Amino acid sequence: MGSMERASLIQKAKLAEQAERYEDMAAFMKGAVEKGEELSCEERNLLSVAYKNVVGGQRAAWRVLSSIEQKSNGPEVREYREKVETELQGVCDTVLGLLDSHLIKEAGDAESRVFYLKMKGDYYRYLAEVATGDDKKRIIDSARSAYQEAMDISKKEMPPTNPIRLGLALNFSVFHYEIANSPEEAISLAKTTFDEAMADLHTLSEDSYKDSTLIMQLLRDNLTLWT
Amino acid sequence: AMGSMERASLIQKAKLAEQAERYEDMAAFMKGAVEKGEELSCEERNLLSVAYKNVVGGQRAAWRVLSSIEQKSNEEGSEEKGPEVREYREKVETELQGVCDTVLGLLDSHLIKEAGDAESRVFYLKMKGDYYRYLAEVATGDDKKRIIDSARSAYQEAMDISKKEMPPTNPIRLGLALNFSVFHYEIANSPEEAISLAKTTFDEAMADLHTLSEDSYKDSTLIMQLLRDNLTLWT
Amino acid sequence: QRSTSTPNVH
Amino acid sequence: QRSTSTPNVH
Ligand SMILES: [Cl-]
Ligand SMILES: [Cl-]
Ligand SMILES: [Cl-]
Ligand SMILES: [Cl-]
Ligand SMILES: [Mg+2]
Ligand SMILES: [Mg+2]
Ligand SMILES: [Mg+2]
Ligand SMILES: [Mg+2]
Ligand SMILES: [Mg+2]
Ligand SMILES: [Mg+2]
Ligand SMILES: [Mg+2]
Ligand SMILES: [Mg+2]
Ligand SMILES: [Mg+2]
Repeated sequence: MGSMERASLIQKAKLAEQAERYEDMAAFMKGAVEKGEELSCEERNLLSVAYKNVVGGQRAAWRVLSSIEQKSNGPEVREYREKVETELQGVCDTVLGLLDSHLIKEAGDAESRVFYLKMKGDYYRYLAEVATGDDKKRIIDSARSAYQEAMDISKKEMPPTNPIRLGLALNFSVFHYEIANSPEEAISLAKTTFDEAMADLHTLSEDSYKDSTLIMQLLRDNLTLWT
Repeated sequence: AMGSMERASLIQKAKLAEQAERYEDMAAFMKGAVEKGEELSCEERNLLSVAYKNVVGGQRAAWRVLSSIEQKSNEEGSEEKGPEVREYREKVETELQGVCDTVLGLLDSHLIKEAGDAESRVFYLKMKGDYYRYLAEVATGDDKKRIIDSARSAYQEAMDISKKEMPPTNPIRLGLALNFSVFHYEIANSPEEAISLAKTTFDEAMADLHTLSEDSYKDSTLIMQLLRDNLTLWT
Repeated sequence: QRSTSTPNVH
Repeated sequence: QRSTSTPNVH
């Protein structure tokens, strides 16, 4: 990717998206990030979509295999679950590496800072899903810390109905419920987020209305599930 | 790694990979199992076929998207667009060709010669025809001519055996005839032959449908429907 | 519409 | 049923 011009890497990421070639898309976006310029909103979307598709596939596979493994409890399912797990951890590490080496430090504005810290929280969370023992504790703490920093910035700098702020709060609530065994905090966060977002929805730009209303629906749906 | 793996373990892992929708892994496990040098069962032929068809199917779909963008771009004929899509189409194409070559390699090195019965022999020759056909879709020029000939030859041999050895309603025979008809229409620019083959296949299958074992009824009737659908499209 | 080939099912 | 996180969509 080093040899290709940034504009070409972005163009190819877009082509890969159209072709549903998400591994390629992610690699192109990694190359683009490594050029050392900030990403635009569009480009952050490309980066996010690419890596989430890759890890999403791996997570789904891991869940299938882990279920078979648990139901079973020869060596094959354990071995193959471990293989997929290692690949998943590799992708998460790549993303966390990009965030640490390039994206978090180089972000100027609050929106992009919060987005990248949310992403850091998310990929530590995906690591936490497969972790055991003492490693798991450290990983969970890393996720929590990233999410909390993002929350702190978003509350100071961004409107309650901002889609990044909402997506972050939704994901942090999922972290509380599914990872941190904190249902009370998950529900309280989701309900507070929903109410405060609805209270300011009349100020939200039309450009964000579809995305913010979707996230608020997901908060509602999680709240129904959790209560 | 796979040479020394238990064949039974490779098959089990192929099944796990299928459940996990990990088709590249599934294909690699089945390649390893093939390389043990034993004949495949019906289940194993299904695993082999499903795995590689998922992989190449994804690549074909991607290639088609990119080829379309490429051609649209070139037609617009802007002084500044086209190189990136061409390069990326070429990248996907190369990957697709690699997978097809792998499959054709397995067929030629292990599966066709070692098949102990007509049914499995026809299945493998059909598969050879199919993967040459997928190569033909992306081939240009004189290479394309040779590849098309290779596909034709594999399909023809399969057809010849199937007519001598297999009932007209056998799913392998039907699937072969369906695919060969597609070859005629889409690759060989021979609509008359495509239609004639599809019509003959459909009619001969329908004529014996009343004898079909229940075990094959669903699959055979599905293929017959696809023959009908192609015939409607082609006329 | 492209012609339909044998589906990728067992 | 799993909790729903931010979807992978524009
Ligand atoms: Cl494995
Ligand atoms: Cl802060
Ligand atoms: Cl490329
Ligand atoms: Cl003959
Ligand atoms: Mg550049
Ligand atoms: Mg340029
Ligand atoms: Mg530069
Ligand atoms: Mg492990
Ligand atoms: Mg700045
Ligand atoms: Mg063995
Ligand atoms: Mg122009
Ligand atoms: Mg080429
Ligand atoms: Mg034998």
